[PDB]
Amino acid sequence: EFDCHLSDMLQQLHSVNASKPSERGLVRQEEAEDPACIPIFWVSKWVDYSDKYGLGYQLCDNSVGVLFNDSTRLILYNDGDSLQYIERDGTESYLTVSSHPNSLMKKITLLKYFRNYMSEHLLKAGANITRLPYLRTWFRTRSAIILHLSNGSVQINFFQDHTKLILCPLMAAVTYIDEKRDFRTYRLSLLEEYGCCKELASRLRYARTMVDKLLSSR
Ligand SMILES: O=C(O)[C@@H]1C[C@@H](O)N(c2ccc(F)cc2F)C1
Repeated sequence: EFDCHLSDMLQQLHSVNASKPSERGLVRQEEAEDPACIPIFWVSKWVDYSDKYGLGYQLCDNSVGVLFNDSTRLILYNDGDSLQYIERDGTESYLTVSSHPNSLMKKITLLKYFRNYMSEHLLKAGANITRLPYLRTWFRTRSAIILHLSNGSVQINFFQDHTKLILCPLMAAVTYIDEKRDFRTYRLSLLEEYGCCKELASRLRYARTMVDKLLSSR
C-alpha cells in the first residue's frame, strides 16, 4: 500500500496516544525534544480559493504552489522562474515562466495571483526558525486545515489558537508550534516515555483522527 507514509504515521500516533502521555504524573516534556528531527519543509502560508480555482500555498523555503480543482499541481521554485508541473497521473515536468509556455499560461497567471496575495496579506508561519514536496491533498474542518505533503509530512493548522502540528513519519517526529509562536520538535517515542501536557496530547488525538480521514479517502 503506497499511501505516502500515512499508515506508518497512524501507527506512530496510535502508539503514543495509547500510552496516555498526559497522565504520567511525573511529566518531563523537555526530555523528548530532538533538534535533529527539525523539519525542512512545512506550509508557511495558504489561501483557499477552492470554489473557483484551487488551494494556493507557500512553503517555508519561499516556493509557492497551487493544487488546482482539476487535481494538477503547479509549483514555482524560490528563484521566481523555475516551474514544476504535476499532471493528473503523477507525471512531472519542468519548465520556466520566462519561456512563456502557451500550455500553462492561465495556471501560471493564477499561481502568480496567489503568490502576490500571500506576500501582501499573510504572515509567514514558522518564520522565527531555519526533494521539494508538493501538496498531495488537503481538507478543512471547523477546527483546522489538514495538509498532506508528498514527502509524507502532515501539517495541521488549528484556526482557533493558531497552534500547528507538523508530523514527519520518516523521523517518527512531531513539531509543535504553540500560541506564543514557540517551536518545538519531539520524538513521538520519547513522548510515550516522558509524557506531555494535556494540550499537545489532545492535538495528537485529533491528528490520529485526521490521518484516518486521509486514509479513508484515497
Ligand atoms: O480575473 C482575474 O484577474 C483573476 C480572477 C480572480 O479570481 N483572481 C485571483 C485569484 C486568487 C487570488 F489570490 C487573487 C486573485 F486576484 C484574479
